[PDB]
Amino acid sequence: GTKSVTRPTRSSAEITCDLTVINAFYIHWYLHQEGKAPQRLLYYDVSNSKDVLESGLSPGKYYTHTPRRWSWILILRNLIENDSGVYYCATWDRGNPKTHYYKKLFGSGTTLVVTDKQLDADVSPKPTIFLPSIAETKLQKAGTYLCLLEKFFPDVIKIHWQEKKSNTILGSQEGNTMKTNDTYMKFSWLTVPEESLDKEHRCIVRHENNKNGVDQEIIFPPIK
Amino acid sequence: GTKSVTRPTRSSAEITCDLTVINAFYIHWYLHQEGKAPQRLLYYDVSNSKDVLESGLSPGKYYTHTPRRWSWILILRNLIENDSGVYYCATWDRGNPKTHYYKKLFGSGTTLVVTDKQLDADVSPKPTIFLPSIAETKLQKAGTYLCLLEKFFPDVIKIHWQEKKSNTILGSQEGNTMKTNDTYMKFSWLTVPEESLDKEHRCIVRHENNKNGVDQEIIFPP
Amino acid sequence: QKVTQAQSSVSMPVRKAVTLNCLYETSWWSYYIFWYKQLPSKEMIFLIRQGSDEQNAKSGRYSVNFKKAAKSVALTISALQLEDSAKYFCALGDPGGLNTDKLIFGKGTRVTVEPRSQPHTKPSVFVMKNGTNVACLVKEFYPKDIRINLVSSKKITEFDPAIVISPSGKYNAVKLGKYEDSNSVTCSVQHDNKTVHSTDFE
Amino acid sequence: QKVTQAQSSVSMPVRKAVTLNCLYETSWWSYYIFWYKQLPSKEMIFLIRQGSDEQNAKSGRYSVNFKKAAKSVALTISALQLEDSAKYFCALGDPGGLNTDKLIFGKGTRVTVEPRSQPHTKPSVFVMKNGTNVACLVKEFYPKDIRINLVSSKKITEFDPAIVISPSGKYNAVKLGKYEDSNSVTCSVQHDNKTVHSTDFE
Repeated sequence: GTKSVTRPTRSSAEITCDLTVINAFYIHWYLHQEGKAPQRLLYYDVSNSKDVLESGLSPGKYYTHTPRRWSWILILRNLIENDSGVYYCATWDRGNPKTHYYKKLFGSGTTLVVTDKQLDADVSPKPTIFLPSIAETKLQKAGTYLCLLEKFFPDVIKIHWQEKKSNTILGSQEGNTMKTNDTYMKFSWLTVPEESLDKEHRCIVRHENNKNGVDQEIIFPPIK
Repeated sequence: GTKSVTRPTRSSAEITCDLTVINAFYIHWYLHQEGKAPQRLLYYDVSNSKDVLESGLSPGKYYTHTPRRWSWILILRNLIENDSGVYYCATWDRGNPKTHYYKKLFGSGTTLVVTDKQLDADVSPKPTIFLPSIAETKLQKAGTYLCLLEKFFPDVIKIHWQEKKSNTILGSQEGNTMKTNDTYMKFSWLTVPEESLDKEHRCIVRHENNKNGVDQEIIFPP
Repeated sequence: QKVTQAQSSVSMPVRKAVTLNCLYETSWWSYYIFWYKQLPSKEMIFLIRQGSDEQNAKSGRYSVNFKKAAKSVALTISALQLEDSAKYFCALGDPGGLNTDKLIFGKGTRVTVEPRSQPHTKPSVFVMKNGTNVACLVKEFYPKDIRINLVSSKKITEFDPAIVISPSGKYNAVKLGKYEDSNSVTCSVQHDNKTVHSTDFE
Repeated sequence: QKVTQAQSSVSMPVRKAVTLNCLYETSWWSYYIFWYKQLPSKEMIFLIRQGSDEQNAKSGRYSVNFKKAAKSVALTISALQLEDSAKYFCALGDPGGLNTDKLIFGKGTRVTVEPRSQPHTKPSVFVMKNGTNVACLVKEFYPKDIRINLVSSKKITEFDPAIVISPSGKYNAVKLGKYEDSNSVTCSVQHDNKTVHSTDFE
């Protein structure tokens, strides 16, 4: 599950990469910016513990830190606005499909946003519940309800629909993130069949700036 | 309140700073080895974010990390047996006692031990309780009673006595750490006046390999 | 070296086949060809490998032909699927034989899969509200060229609803907004040269 | 530069004064001298500063005698206490006038403070036990020299005394050990040319 790291200027950030490699020998780092291409940036050898920069990169900008066995991290220093993008993590493994040819397996990515404003404190998403119209259930015996989120930063977000009983996420419909006065807003909706009108159903969001670091919980009362 | 960090060879370690300074320009680090002198290893420039090593010290060995504002850590690479000692933090400030003369202030110190054996798993201080003899109480109208801890590695440890009602530390007496076949052991004792013979008392130990990393609390019946 | 991907957006109907172009200028003797895949959650998946002296690659629905003269590689998917909409990449292994190498990537050719022909269907219009903001839901319609106007006195903000594809086969839409006179607001929907209101459903 | 501390341990009793020696060699025109102090829990505490052109330092119970010609500095502690037992260091500020200089450290002279002279007193011998291992607690006694012993048919392990100063002013002691038959184990103590048993305190 992709994440998001947000930091100001003249500061440092930590990017963690989550592969599960046993007989690891090398760990290559990358970067994929918008409109550009994914390009390698350095790499690191497990046995000798040394950083091998690329041509043109100033020393003292990228560090790899191992905090326990088979655990790796990349640390960035002196952040400028050109640092932002998506960062990966690779090793040559043969491999996840267990084949004979060395193919570079990739991580999952992390978005880094370098800001300068730090204006408003609470930039956590603010829910709003739209109660379905009972007239809709009269014709086709189906209810549709809309979940609206507003005032969040950055634009990385997640939406799920639960039923409070099982760990199965219901298939639903999704909008599009739209920018409203330097902050984003989004919504999604789900349809309930007639057979589950009396059952309660749930919707959770996953955002970097959630309160207490835990997923926000939205509880929808059953339709009467 | 010195801590301790225990790691094997061919691995890395972190030493956490302890000072709280907000107008800080440079951050220096020191090392104190056994029988030798304390010597500075490097220092750090806050604004430009640069390390300045010392002569004979290979690059790619000490990295200073800052995870948030006014928070610093030292990371050490490729540990060898000659790395063990006590590490400090220091800055030039004028100062703690509201002085006028620039004088360096030191942190708290952290002991690092580098091992090779990794023999045992249960290496936390195990308790054993000593109840006072019936003779002692009757003649002298006082009680003195003992706590014994043993089989812990490393040898850094603390001990306090509490009375379960007040947040005041009692004044007990302390032995010495004695090596017992690649482990360590230690005991302490406290005297109790008769007026508190009915009361309850505690003994708490701060050791690195405590279970879940929390202080042990030992309850002795009245 | 250099890798080129000229296309920037493609769209093909369901159950057809596509083809993407990759031209590479190299100066080595042995190399390997890799095609990749990225989902909109920023996740990179290995797709297929060609090889230098190997025959034409074929792994399931993925078929690759190789031209060693002009150094051109073409990627073709046999059967399309709605979840196949993802950027595809061309990666050059130099030399592709050690564990200390690197890769060079193209720029990416995004594909989009659109639903096939379906009969015309009448939109059903509903309205729900909360507080000040109101939104009128629009059920299935086909064409996708539906313009919705909300009749009211004081306007605050408008938004573009949706072009979302439902899994039955017909698109859906949800238009948001807020109005000062939130007591009763309806929206007018016109599709296939006919206009359907919202109040006629009750 | 170089800093020398010749001594390695001293011993003074209470309410007395001690003096420690430090010799240095340097080639600067101005410098500063610092005296530090380390507790057994590893804490460094600033004590006093000398200075190149400053007169003799005098700050509470710490005073410094400065020898400019011979490059010698000595620290005097006036009235000792029981909490003054710690290592002391001599540090050279090189040159110690900016925000980027360092310090050169000596090796440290440990001091120890012993209790004042008091008339003799008789130990009281008690024994406590648990399971197998049994200790014998020896209550307040004077002077320190003592030879306590646990007499039993069998023994397994045995440890040294833990003679420790008590807040009263007279030492206490604890000796441990584990015995196969701990039911009948008693402590015999020979102090001040006379013997005290534990069975005469029942």
